[PDB]
Amino acid sequence: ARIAGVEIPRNKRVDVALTYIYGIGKARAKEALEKTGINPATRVKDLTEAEVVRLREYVENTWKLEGELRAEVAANIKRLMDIGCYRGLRHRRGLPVRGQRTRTNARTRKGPRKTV
Amino acid sequence: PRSLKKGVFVDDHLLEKVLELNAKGEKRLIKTWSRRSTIVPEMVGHTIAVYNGKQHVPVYITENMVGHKLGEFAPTRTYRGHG
Amino acid sequence: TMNITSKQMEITPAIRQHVADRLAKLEKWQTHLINPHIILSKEPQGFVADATINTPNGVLVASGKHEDMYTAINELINKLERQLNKLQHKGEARRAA
Amino acid sequence: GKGDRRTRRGKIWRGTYGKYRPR
Amino acid sequence: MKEGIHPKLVPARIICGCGNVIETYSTKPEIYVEVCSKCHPFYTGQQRFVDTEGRVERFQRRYGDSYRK
Amino acid sequence: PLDVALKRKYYEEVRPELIRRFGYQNVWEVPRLEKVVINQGLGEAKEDARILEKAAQELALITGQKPAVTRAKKSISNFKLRKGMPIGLRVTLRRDRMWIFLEKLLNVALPRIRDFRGLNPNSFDGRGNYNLGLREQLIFPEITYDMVDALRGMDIAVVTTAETDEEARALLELLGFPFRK
RNA sequence: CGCCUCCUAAAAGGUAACGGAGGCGCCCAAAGGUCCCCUCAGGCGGGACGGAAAUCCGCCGGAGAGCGCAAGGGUAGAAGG
RNA sequence: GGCGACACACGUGCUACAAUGCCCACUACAAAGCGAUGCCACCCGGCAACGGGGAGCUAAUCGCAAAAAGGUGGGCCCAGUUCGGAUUGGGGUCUGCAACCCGACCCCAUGAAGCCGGAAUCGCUAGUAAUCGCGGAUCAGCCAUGCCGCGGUGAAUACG
Ligand SMILES: [Mg+2]
Ligand SMILES: [Mg+2]
Ligand SMILES: [Mg+2]
Ligand SMILES: [Mg+2]
Ligand SMILES: [Mg+2]
Ligand SMILES: [Mg+2]
Ligand SMILES: [Mg+2]
Ligand SMILES: [Mg+2]
Ligand SMILES: [Mg+2]
Ligand SMILES: [Mg+2]
Ligand SMILES: [Mg+2]
Ligand SMILES: [Mg+2]
Ligand SMILES: [Mg+2]
Ligand SMILES: [Mg+2]
Ligand SMILES: [Mg+2]
Ligand SMILES: [Mg+2]
Ligand SMILES: [Mg+2]
Ligand SMILES: [Mg+2]
Ligand SMILES: [Mg+2]
Ligand SMILES: [Mg+2]
Ligand SMILES: [Mg+2]
Ligand SMILES: [Mg+2]
Ligand SMILES: [Mg+2]
Ligand SMILES: [Mg+2]
Ligand SMILES: [Mg+2]
Ligand SMILES: [Mg+2]
Ligand SMILES: [Mg+2]
Ligand SMILES: [Mg+2]
Ligand SMILES: [Mg+2]
Ligand SMILES: [Mg+2]
Ligand SMILES: [Mg+2]
Ligand SMILES: [Mg+2]
Ligand SMILES: [Mg+2]
Ligand SMILES: [Mg+2]
Ligand SMILES: [Mg+2]
Ligand SMILES: [Mg+2]
Ligand SMILES: [Mg+2]
Ligand SMILES: [Mg+2]
Ligand SMILES: [Mg+2]
Ligand SMILES: [Mg+2]
Ligand SMILES: [Mg+2]
Ligand SMILES: [Mg+2]
Ligand SMILES: [Mg+2]
Ligand SMILES: [Mg+2]
Ligand SMILES: [Mg+2]
Ligand SMILES: [Mg+2]
Ligand SMILES: [Mg+2]
Ligand SMILES: [Zn+2]
Repeated sequence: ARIAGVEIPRNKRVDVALTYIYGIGKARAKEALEKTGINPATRVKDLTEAEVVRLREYVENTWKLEGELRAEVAANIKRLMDIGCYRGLRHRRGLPVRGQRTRTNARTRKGPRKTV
Repeated sequence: PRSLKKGVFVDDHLLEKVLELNAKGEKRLIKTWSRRSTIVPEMVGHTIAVYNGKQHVPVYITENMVGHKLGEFAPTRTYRGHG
Repeated sequence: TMNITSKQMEITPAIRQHVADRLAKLEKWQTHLINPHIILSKEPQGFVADATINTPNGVLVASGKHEDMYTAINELINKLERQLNKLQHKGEARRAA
Repeated sequence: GKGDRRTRRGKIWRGTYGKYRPR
Repeated sequence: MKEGIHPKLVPARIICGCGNVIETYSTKPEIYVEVCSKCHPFYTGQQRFVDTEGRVERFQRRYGDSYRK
Repeated sequence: PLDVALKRKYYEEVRPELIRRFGYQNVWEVPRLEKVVINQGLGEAKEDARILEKAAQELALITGQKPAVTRAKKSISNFKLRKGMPIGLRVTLRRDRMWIFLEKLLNVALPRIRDFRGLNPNSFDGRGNYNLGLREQLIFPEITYDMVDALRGMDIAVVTTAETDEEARALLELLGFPFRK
């Protein structure tokens, strides 16, 4: 459980492996290795222990990540479901939130088909 | 959402009643057909009846619900599932 | 599955269920009834029951008419049965020579 | 593919520009 | 203690990322860890790693005030 | 015995603060540690690949002490449980090994826990003992991602001569146990 | 329809009815001999997955557990592990 | 306010499930159109959507404009992945009196199903099918993946 709590894949490049963390995409992969000056092509198996703790430190003190990011996203959805706004109700039903039609599709939010 | 460069929209006719109540030592139940109007902190604590197309829905306004619109609190479609 | 359209009329779930129970007579032939579709409508002289159904061996298309709507439904079934029994047995006719 | 906004190929599809498709 | 069944405890150095060094006992003579109690945010006061936020919401927004009175 | 930092911290710092805060009239009255009992209730090694020895080699690395098999009291249909089956590992830690394990527990293991918030303040016996449970075993410094296959936790019983929760709360916190509330 | 346990059976033993209730026709190479060690069920509190009940810790708990199988007697100062 | 609802069911489509592929950087080759509260060169601010400057064009002149596939080089290494881009959180832009129901777009993060599809069924005979992009009408904006056109690359097969 190295950085940042996720044992990021070795064998792959550092810019890729960082994306296997909740809160770090491609955009923040380009960012973290620019501040700490690491070749984004170097594999995680070849990080020098200084490079690791350098890359670990900036990553964790700058952005909210894994556990704490999950709590906030939930807490935001929770309060939307608590003030009782329209986006809140759709979370209280599992129904979509961004105005999409529900007469057909919407199977990502609904789940696989419920036969009658 | 609405451009930050412009203002926080309130219909100004609904907004007049908010400040006239704040001064007088509010409040009284405000009937409005303004779903498009933003909640603004001057409104916190009041209760405003919002028209959903059929009825004016009395909604009490709290600290947490300020960035929203009044329509988000008076839903327009009655629905209780199928079956 | 099976769909039922009531064109310019209103019908109850009971009547829709009657149609599904009557279409079940076609299950006799033990062939696949693929997206059967019943259209119900009213002319000035009575009701019109339309139907389109595809099976592994062809399509069934028939139209029933009558003053009484349940009878128009039954006339539709009778025409649909004779079409299905034809699709299922016509190929048998020329086994010899 | 074309449905991916965060790529050039997705921006060509939508008909827009951005960080992943500059002008 | 019975013999031949127990891993021998030896003097051991644990190394955290924050240069912390721990001179304890273990069955590995030298160990590396990513975090220790000398730098963990729950331990080291209210070290709010990233979000020393406050909330920041809700009236916090304040853009702006120009609506009339 | 050995010179270990947690033990030295108990005698030099903790005992005086305890006598202070409670006014003990006898040196033997002040709370102390009796033992730490670790228990992997594996149970997923019922009639399954009962080579839990993988875990035994893990606790023995964690404790320095070869654990002992616990076996089923009775048979249980719904658990697929026949009387006498091997369904756990209990290792009892006293004296120096106890101190060494707690030293790493407080300094290293607990900080590694996912989204750590501190120990449960209400998990006290009612009579002055504490119990915490863990989910993974990569929490401990001796277990590395390489050598471990499946994820298995444990129960940890911290036994104490204090007669009350309050005194045992005082002893543990002063030793460095982090508490959320 | 023979055999075992309880009751009927009238506080020794015995005592009948097509009286009231249950069991046997096996089993165990240890479930046998001896030496050494150990002590239950259950209640409450505490403990990742873990639940009424898996395993762990503490407190109370003389025997209500256990003793291959019926019932009875016996039994931890062991016949139980 | 609704026409945008959502236990379900069918029709038409878009994007895919990857290596004859995906991504990045650089570099070519069209046609038909549209454009004076319109099309906007070029400059500056912002990662960007866009915003502030501001030249040209009643337009074979000026502009939308870059065509994309392709070509060069580099990354990826067969994994639910640098495949896929759904869903949701947060932050912005713009039109508009007003984006809650119910707009498009940008940015960070999230990164679903899907490993080529049962019964059944559609299209296409040559610059066609397939695949690639461009334009227009409607239009403040836009739910257009639709429609009407335009060119690029460019097959397979027909005994009967
Ligand atoms: Mg990630
Ligand atoms: Mg929509
Ligand atoms: Mg909708
Ligand atoms: Mg129907
Ligand atoms: Mg009807
Ligand atoms: Mg007709
Ligand atoms: Mg008949
Ligand atoms: Mg992609
Ligand atoms: Mg010896
Ligand atoms: Mg002493
Ligand atoms: Mg307690
Ligand atoms: Mg105690
Ligand atoms: Mg570890
Ligand atoms: Mg005899
Ligand atoms: Mg007797
Ligand atoms: Mg008697
Ligand atoms: Mg007698
Ligand atoms: Mg006698
Ligand atoms: Mg008899
Ligand atoms: Mg019998
Ligand atoms: Mg034996
Ligand atoms: Mg007990
Ligand atoms: Mg319990
Ligand atoms: Mg539990
Ligand atoms: Mg339990
Ligand atoms: Mg008994
Ligand atoms: Mg029995
Ligand atoms: Mg409307
Ligand atoms: Mg419509
Ligand atoms: Mg239906
Ligand atoms: Mg379907
Ligand atoms: Mg479409
Ligand atoms: Mg389709
Ligand atoms: Mg397609
Ligand atoms: Mg136009
Ligand atoms: Mg995935
Ligand atoms: Mg799958
Ligand atoms: Mg991906
Ligand atoms: Mg959002
Ligand atoms: Mg809207
Ligand atoms: Mg594959
Ligand atoms: Mg394909
Ligand atoms: Mg077929
Ligand atoms: Mg032809
Ligand atoms: Mg393609
Ligand atoms: Mg186009
Ligand atoms: Mg338009
Ligand atoms: Zn540290």
